[PDB]
Amino acid sequence: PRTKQSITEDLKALGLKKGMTVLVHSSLSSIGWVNGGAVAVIQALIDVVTEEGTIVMPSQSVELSDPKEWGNPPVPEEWWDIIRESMPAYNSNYTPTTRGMGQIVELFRSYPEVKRSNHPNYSFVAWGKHKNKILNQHPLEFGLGEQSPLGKLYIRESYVLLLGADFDSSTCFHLAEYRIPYQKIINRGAPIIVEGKRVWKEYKELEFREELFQEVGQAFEAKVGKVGSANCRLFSLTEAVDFAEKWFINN
Amino acid sequence: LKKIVESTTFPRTKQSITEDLKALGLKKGMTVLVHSSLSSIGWVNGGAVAVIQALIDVVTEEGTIVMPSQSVELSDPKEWGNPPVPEEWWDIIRESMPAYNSNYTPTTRGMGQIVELFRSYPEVKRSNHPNYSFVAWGKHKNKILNQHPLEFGLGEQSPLGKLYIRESYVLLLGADFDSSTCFHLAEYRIPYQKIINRGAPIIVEGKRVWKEYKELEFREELFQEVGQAFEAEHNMKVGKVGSANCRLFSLTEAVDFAEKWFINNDSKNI
Repeated sequence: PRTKQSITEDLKALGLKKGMTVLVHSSLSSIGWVNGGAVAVIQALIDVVTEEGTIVMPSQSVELSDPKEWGNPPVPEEWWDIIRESMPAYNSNYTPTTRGMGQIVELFRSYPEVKRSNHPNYSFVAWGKHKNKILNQHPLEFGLGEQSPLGKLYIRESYVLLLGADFDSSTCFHLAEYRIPYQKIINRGAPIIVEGKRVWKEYKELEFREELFQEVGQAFEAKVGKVGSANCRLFSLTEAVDFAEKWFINN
Repeated sequence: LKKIVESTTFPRTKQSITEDLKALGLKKGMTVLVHSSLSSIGWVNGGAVAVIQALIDVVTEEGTIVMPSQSVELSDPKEWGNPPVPEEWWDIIRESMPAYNSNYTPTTRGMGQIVELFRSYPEVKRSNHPNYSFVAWGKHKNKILNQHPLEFGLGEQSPLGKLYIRESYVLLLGADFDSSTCFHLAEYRIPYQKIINRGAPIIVEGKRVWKEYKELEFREELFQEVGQAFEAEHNMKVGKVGSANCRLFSLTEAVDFAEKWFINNDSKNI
C-alpha cells in the first residue's frame, strides 16, 4: 500500500526539492492504491516542496464555453441559446474542474492555503510563497500566454512534474503557440461576473493544437523514475517551453 | 454523459430546477436535509453548482440546507470489504492513514457529486466527525454542526439531534429511502443495540492520533422498508425535479415512525 511517507520519499528520488517551483499534472490511479487517496499525494508534494517552494496545478473548466463548439458529447442545437442564457458564471471559489484534469486537482483546488486564478476556462491553482504573484492577474484574453500564470512561470526557474501524466497534457506547451509565426485567433465565449453581475463575454483566444503536444514533448526528451507505480518525468518549464517554440516554428 | 444528454428532452437549469423545487413543496426559510443524485435529474446546464444555487434560491438565506458528508473510508481496514484489503496491510494502513480534516477529507463516493461540491462551496460549514459528518449552509448551520461528538454521533448530540428538535424536512432528490440518513437516529431510541468498536485517524493537541470509539452497528438495510411503511399513512409530497423523482417529508415525523416500526418489529416479530 502506497503511503504519504512512501510517496514523499518516491518524489525526492525522482528529483523534487525543497523551495522548488513546479506545475503538476497527475493521475491518481496511475500511482496505484495510496492509503489516503488524493489527500495522500497532495500532502506528500506539500512536504517535499516545503512552504518555501510553490505547488502549482491546472484547474481548467472548459465546459463554461459556447455550446456551438461542444462535441464530447455534443448537444442539440436547439439548446445553445438557452444554454448560453442560463449558464452559471465562473467563480474560482466553486466552479469544478473539467474531468480530464484528474482527481488530485479537484481536491487540491479547495485544499487549505490553495488559491485560484480568475480565468473562466484556463485557471490555475497554487500553493506556496509565490502563489499570488503567479495568479494575481490572469487576463481573460489569451488565457495561457504572456501575462497568464503559465507566463509568469516561464520567467521563474520552474519545473513541470508529470505524475502518471503524459506530455499530451503539459499545458505549459501552450505558451509556445503564442510565440510562433502561426496563430489562428478566434472568438470564444464564457459566462462571467463583471462588476458584480453575470454576463456572457466573448473574447479572443488561440485555436490551439494540443494533439501535436505529444510529438513536441516526445522530441523534447530525445529526470524520470516512479512515484508509487506511476511513470514520472520531471523537467524544467523554461526549457520545455523554448523547445516547443522551436519545434512549431520549424514545422 | 452522452446518455444523460440524450435522455434529456431540454436542458434542466437553475431556474427550471428552482421552479420544480417550489412546485414540489420546498419553501423559503425551510431547513432541509438533502440526499441527491445529480444524474437522475437529466442533463443540467451548470451541473451541480446549478442545483446547489437552485436549492439556495428556494430556501433563501433564511432557510438552511444540510447534507450528509460521510467519509466512511477513514475506518479500521478490518471492517473493510468493498473491496477488502489483505490483512498484511491492516497495520501500516492504520499507521499511515491521513487524519480526518473538515477542510479536505473527500466524501464517500456514494454521497454524490453535489455533496462533494457543496462541501467546499462558499459559506458551507462541516461538522467535526471523521465518518458521519454533515455540511450545512444557512441561518442555522452553526447550531446544527457545532457540537458533533465522536461517540455515536449520528444519534443524540449529532446534527440529527438538531434536525429533530426544530422543524426540518428531508428531500430525496432522485434518491430513495435507503439513503435517508435521518432514520439512523431512531436506532438510538430503541431496545435493540449492537455496540461495535470503531477506529479512525484524528488530530488531537495538533498531532495525529488513531483513536477508538464505540458506535452502533446500523441496520440501514431496512431503511427502504421503513420508508415504504411510512408512506402508507404519512403526509409526503411527491413530484419531479427535472427528470428525477422526489419526495419531501418531515424529518421529525420520519424519525418517530422509524422508532416505532423498529420497536414493534424486533419485539412483536417472530
